[PDB]
Amino acid sequence: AKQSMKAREVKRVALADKYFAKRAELKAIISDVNASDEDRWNAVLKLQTLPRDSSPSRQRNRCRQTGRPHGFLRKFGLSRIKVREAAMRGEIPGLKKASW
Amino acid sequence: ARIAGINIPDHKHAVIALTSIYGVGKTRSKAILAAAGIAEDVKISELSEGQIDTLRDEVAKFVVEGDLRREISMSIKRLMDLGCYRGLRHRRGLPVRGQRTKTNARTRKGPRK
Amino acid sequence: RRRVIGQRKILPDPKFGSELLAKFVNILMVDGKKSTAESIVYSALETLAQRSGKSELEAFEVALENVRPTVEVKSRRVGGSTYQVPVEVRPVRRNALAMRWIVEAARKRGDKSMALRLANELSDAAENKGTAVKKREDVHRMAEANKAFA
Amino acid sequence: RIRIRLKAFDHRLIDQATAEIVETAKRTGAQVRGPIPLPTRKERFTVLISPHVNKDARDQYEIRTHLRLVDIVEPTEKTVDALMRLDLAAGVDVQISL
Amino acid sequence: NQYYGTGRRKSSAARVFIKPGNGKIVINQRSLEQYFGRETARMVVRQPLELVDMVEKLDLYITVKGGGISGQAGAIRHGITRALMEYDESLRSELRKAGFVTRDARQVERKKVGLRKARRRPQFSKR
RNA sequence: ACUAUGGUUUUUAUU
RNA sequence: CGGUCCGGCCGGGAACUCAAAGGAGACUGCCAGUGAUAAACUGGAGGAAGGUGGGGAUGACGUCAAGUCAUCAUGGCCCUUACGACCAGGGCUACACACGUGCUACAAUGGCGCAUACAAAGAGAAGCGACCUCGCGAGAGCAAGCGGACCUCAUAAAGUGCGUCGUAGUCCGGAUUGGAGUCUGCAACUCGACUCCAUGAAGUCGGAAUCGCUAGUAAUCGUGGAUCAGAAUGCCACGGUG
Repeated sequence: AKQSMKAREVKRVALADKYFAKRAELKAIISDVNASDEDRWNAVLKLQTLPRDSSPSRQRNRCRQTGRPHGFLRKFGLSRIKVREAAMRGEIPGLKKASW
Repeated sequence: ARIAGINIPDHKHAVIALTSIYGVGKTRSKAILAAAGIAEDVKISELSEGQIDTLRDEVAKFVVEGDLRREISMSIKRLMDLGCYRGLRHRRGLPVRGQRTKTNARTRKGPRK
Repeated sequence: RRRVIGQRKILPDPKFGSELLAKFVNILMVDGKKSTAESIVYSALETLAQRSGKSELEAFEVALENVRPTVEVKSRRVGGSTYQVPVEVRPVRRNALAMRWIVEAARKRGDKSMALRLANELSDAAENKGTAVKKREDVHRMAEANKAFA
Repeated sequence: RIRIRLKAFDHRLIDQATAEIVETAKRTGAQVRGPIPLPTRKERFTVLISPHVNKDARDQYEIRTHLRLVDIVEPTEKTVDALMRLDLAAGVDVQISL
Repeated sequence: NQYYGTGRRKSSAARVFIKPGNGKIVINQRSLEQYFGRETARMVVRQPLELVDMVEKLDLYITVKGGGISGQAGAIRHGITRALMEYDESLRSELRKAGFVTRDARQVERKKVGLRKARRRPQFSKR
């Protein structure tokens, strides 16, 4: 990962709280074709693409101890090489190779 | 016999010579069997003149018989310019939809020597 | 006496008149789909009795009496040498092999599949004619051209 | 109207927390529903273990939870309060609904 | 007297009662051939029953739930032998002689890690 | 002492 | 065992299962024989099970001119007005030829039509979305049920029963070919998934050879899940047949 990525990280999420996370239940209901003569929303759909570098498809969940979008387990926030230690240090509830 | 089916097997099932012909397949074959109200199981009903040939009107809203390709065989001539992606791909045997040519193209390229 | 014999494994049928049944319906059987290999019992011989002569009481009994393997020839160790020897076909196999060996014409005769194939290959086998019989006498003479030690 | 659930990440910890509320259930009503055992939930994971490829080297884990319903069986402010000094046990989760 | 036997096989569980009396067989309050007639294991429950002769002097009552027919039939066959060995303890010596008092050598084991069904051999062609 | 049965181990390089 | 024109349904009860947990029984222990009355091999009683009971955890010394600067560390080499780093558009399915591993099949150990039995494991906070309806249809509208052993995703298929095919590149098979849609995303020319009605060519069991199993084993049928805006036939779990 680029060293700029940890500065991009906090810029992306702040733009998503300003816009995307406050518009998602509105964007799903402007799909209307009932208004009489001309469209009422056609000129405002472009708000989905208005900010730069910030979008839900760029803003993937990512690993939370390594700088990777890929090779992760969401229920931990970790990759296999950190799960092999965390399953031996838990902390993480119920995580064991049986034996109770 | 052969009142609507153009082939000599006249003692067989209601798909034989009554599907994939002159703009008719299973769905539109059912639609004229439905127009005449007849029976179709194991064999098609034995029928005479003036019973279903009079009802070809009830399935007429498609490209059929002498009209199956007639007007599109002139409309498809509209784009022919070599700078036009659709014009060039009509003027040569090419897919206007686009396909891959490197790997798994051997139907379109035909047999290899 | 507890652990003795142990008996059964398979049982004799009162209507079929042959104990080969449990290995005869094991032929052309795939992914455990037995009923698509058992499709020749009271069907193919009912058709043979309508394609060659009359009755079916001895047709499958006499066809496997006419096509009968008795010897097989292999390269076998005496140590370190591996001489060719004739060996007799083992008693539990002796009448159970030939019924599985009629395959080198099956995709060529155009007999319209399964029960209708069987209704044609048996009328050749009941004279020791047709498929694989030239190869049977070729093994019989492969064991005549050399008889080894017995 | 109210609903209660008690979940734990250890088959002895589910008893340690249930023991507060099955005895609270004896300080109310007249009949008790015991623990109400419910089916256990098992969450599993199959993972790789080699530093690089080796498809013959694979590993697995499991996280199982034990769930008890108990039922509070009568409207009493003292019996729902028994859950307010209970969720703080390491590996426990209390869920109150309605 | 009511001689009782339990039997279980691959997620199915059965209960059998044997009594002296009239030669009848009942299963899930239906006749033995009331809903079975094409299933490939429907006859294996008869194997221990001819050892004392069938349907002339002994009363059978069976209940079963869970699993599939080959499981239910194998569970019922061993439930029958567990009840029949209480009816006469000298039949133990005869049920061993046919293999009917032992749990058979096929049972469900835990999923071997990854690799699809984890029993097949993967690609090892030399190309 | 008897599967009837396969030629022979490149010029030769120099982390 | 009560209520029972007689249902796990309501009361009750956990016999029998299931979810599970804490824990057993088997020691070569007992016998015959071979063999060297040792070991071990082959048989047998008792037992649910024994002489690897079925299945699975493994890297002793040593070895390979083995992989990895990419888990992680970091010398050196090279660029350092740049091969560093920011910024916008582009490339990663750009095409020529030979495949390694897969897959629908080549027809009847199969199709076409029609009815029909027997499931586990998971997912569900603008979710999973029923019943119903519009649209040829993808999909969408209207809104219950349940926040989920209960509702919803959710009509298991192979198999089974009755008709049919007359063995032929075919009623087979379906690359194509045309006109228009449905869904998603700045993005679908190039380079996505899905659909309706027409429309149409190969494929005839594979050359030398190469690979899988000693039994729930080679083979084969159906359902979920993760990553995730749209997109897997690969990955991970689960059940059916033999």
